Amino acid sequence: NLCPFGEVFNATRFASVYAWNRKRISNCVADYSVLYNSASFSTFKCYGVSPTKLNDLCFTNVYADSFVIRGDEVRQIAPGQTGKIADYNYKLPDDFTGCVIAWNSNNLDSKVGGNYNYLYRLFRKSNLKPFERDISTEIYQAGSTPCNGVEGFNCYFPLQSYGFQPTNGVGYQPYRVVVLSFELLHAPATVCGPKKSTN
Amino acid sequence: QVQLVESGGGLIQPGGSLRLSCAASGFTVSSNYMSWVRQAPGKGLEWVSVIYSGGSTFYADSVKGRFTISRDNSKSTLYLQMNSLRVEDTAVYYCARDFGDFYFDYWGQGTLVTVSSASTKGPSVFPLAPSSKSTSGGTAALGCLVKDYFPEPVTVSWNSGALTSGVHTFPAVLQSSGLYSLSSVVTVPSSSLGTQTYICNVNHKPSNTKVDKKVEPKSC
Amino acid sequence: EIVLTQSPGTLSLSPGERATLSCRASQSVSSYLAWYQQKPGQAPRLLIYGASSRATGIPDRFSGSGSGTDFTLTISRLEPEDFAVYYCQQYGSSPRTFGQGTKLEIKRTVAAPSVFIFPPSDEQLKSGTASVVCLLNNFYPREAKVQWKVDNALQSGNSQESVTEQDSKDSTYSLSSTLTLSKADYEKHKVYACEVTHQGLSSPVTKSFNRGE
Ligand SMILES: *[C@@H]1O[C@H](CO)[C@@H](O)[C@H](O)[C@H]1NC(C)=O
Repeated sequence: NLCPFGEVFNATRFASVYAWNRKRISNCVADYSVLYNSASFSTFKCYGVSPTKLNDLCFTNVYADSFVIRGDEVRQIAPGQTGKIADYNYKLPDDFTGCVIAWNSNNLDSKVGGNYNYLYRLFRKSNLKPFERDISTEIYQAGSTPCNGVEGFNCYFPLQSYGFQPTNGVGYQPYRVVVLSFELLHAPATVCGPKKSTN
Repeated sequence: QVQLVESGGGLIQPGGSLRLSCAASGFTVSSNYMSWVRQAPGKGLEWVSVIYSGGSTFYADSVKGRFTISRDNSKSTLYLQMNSLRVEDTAVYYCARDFGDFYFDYWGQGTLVTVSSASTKGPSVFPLAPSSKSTSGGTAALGCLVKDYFPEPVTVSWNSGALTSGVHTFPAVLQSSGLYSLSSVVTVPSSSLGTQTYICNVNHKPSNTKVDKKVEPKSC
Repeated sequence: EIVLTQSPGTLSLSPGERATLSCRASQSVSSYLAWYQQKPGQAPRLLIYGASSRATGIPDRFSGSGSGTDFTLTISRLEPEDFAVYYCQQYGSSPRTFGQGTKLEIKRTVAAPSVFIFPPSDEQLKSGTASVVCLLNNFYPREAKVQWKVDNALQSGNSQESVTEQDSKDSTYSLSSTLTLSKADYEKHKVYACEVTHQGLSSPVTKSFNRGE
C-alpha cells in the first residue's frame, strides 16, 4: 500500500527534539509528490539526492524523524553543524543522504501562557553520535560533589523548555521538522515509487 | 566557592601572539560552558569566545581565525590563544563561567592586554613642591608627577603606605607621544611641612623601575 | 545583531532613593536579558537573569522587570555599595551583546574646589620639557572648566585633564590639568595662570605664578 507519510507530517502532536521520534518506513510505495509539490514548507533541503528523482529509486528502508525546535535552530539540522541542537539533541552524519523538511507551526505549538511541553537538552558532557537519542533526565553534575538527585549549585536539570508563545518573534517560534534518510542495505528493496498498471 | 584567576596579559607588538590562562576552582571545567569576555579601556563589554560543555567552540566575528579557546581539565585551566594581534584587541580580558551559553554567572579578575608598537619605557618622577605662599595656618598641596611610561600600570604610595588620607592618584592619560603620564597629590597641614617628611613611592613593574622621591619645599 | 541602548547614561541620586535603569533592545529578545554590576577596577557581577530572577546572594532591593524590547532594573533603597555601572546583556540571538552601561553616581551638595598650581621642577627643566600642573581638589558636581592663561594669552591644544572617581568618604571629585611645553617655550613666558570656573564659585578663581620666583 501507500507509505504512511501523512501520519508523520500531519501528526497532531510532535516530539521534543531531545526525544525525537523516528518512523521506520518499509514495504510500501512512496510517492514524494505530496512533499515537493506542496508550497507549505519553509525548508526543503536535500543532500546527495534530489526530490524530483526520488520517485524512481528503490530503498531497503526509509526513516522519518520528526521533532520541534525554534526557527533559529533549523540551520543546525544539517551535516557538519555544531550547536546545542546538533551537539546534544539530534545529530546528522557528515555523509548524510536524505532530506530535511521544516515549516512554521506557531498556530499549533504556541500557547498564551507559553508551551512548556517542548524541551531540549542544554547540558551534556559529550556530543551525540549521528542518529543517537539521549532521553536521560538525570541531574547534571557540574562540579565534584554528587547531586543525589537534587537541583542546586553545580547541579543543573539537563533539559530546558522552549516556552513557545504566539507573540514571540519568528526566530523564537516553533518549527516542525521531518528528516527523511534513505538506507541501502545488502537486501531486497521494499520502498519504491509508482509506475504504470494493467487491467 | 567558585574562583577564577586570569594570567598572561602584557605588552605585545601588532601581529604578535599571547596565551591567556584562567585558573579555575569550585567546579569541573570540562563539564561547563566557559567564555572569554573583553573590555577595552573606558569602554563596554564585548563577548569574545565560548567553549561548550561538550567541547564545541564559537567566536565573535572580529576574532574569528585569530583566536582559539581551549581547556585542560587535569590542570583545571581555560586558555585563550591570540594570534595576529591588532591594536583594537587592547583590553582587559575576563574569564567567565557561562550558564548554558546564556549569561555569565561567575567572573575572574581580568588581565590587561596591550597591543602597541610603542616600546616599554620607565617613568620619570618629578616633585610637585608645596607652594611658597601657601597659608600659615591652612592646608598645602604637594605631589609627584609620574611622566612618560609605557605600558600600564604604575603603582603610587606615599610614605610607604603610611599616608593615605587626602591622597588623590589620578588616572593615567595617553599623551601625544603615545606614552602615559600621571600625577599623585596629597593635601596636608602647612604646619606639617617642616616637621613631617613626604616621600612618594613609584613602582613600574613592566620596566623594573622603582623610585622613592622625597618632596620638599623649594629654596627661595 | 541586537543592539541594546541603556538610559540614562548617568543617574545621580542620594542614598536611600529609588533607582530606575532602562534597557531597550533593537529586536525582541523576549525574556533573555541579564543585568550585571561593575564597580571601578573590579570585574562585573551577575545581578539578574531571565529579566526578573535574582542571582544567588543578590539582595532583595534589586529587581528586574520587562520583556520583549523594554526592560527595567530597579533598586528600591539605594545603599552606598550600589553606586556603580550597570550593564544589560541579551542572549536571545547570537552573538550575545551588552548595552553601553549606566553609571549611578552619588548626589550631594555643591562643594567648591580648592585650587593649586605647580610650576615645573628644575629636574624636569634640565631634561628639556616643562609641565605645569593645576589641581582642583574635592569639588562637586563634576562639571568644571579649567583655562590656562600664559602672559594673559588663552592657551589651547597643549593641556590634558584627568578626573578621579567619586571619593568614597565625601563623594567629591578631584581633577588635574597638565600643560606641557618645551623648555625654550617655557622660558619664553613669565606669568602662568590656571583659571577655574565651577558652580560652587560665584566668580572664577585664578592661581598664578611668575616663572623664576
Ligand atoms: C496533510 O493534510 C493536508 C490537508 O488535509 C494535505 O494537503 C497534506 O498532503 C497532508 N500531508 C501529507 C504529507 O500528505
